[PDB]
Amino acid sequence: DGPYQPTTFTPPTDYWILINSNTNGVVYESTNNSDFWTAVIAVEPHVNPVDRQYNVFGENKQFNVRNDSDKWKFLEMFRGSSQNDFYNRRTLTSDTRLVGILKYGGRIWTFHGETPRATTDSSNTANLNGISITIHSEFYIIPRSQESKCNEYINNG
Repeated sequence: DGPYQPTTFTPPTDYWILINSNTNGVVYESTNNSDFWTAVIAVEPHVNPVDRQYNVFGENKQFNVRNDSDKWKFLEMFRGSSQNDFYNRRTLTSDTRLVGILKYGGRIWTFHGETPRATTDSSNTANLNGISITIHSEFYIIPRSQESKCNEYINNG
């Protein structure tokens, strides 16, 4: 199901959005503008610590990023309110360059840790239905029931 072109939309619940990251910089921005902000930054293999400027949620933010590994690093930058600083809540370390997000059961699910054993983690929100996403790369959509397939793709391509 896809690829779909980069766009902004409100994901329906119960579908994995699988994003084929094709450059460094911002992969997706997701917010409900109340208690949930996540931006994922892609950091290429083998770069020293650098202060890079990223356009996240309509603001230029300076993030210190680094990657000493042969894999891409997809940093989840999270804040729980509009006036809080972003922090690197989770990282996905990946040779596949695939990033996943799911709305299900009052929660946002993503993949974190290091391929080929990246696993799902959940963030709670009081407004799941209000979460929309701006996706910067081509993406695919997999039904939650096919998560076994989604895990496979995240971890093996």
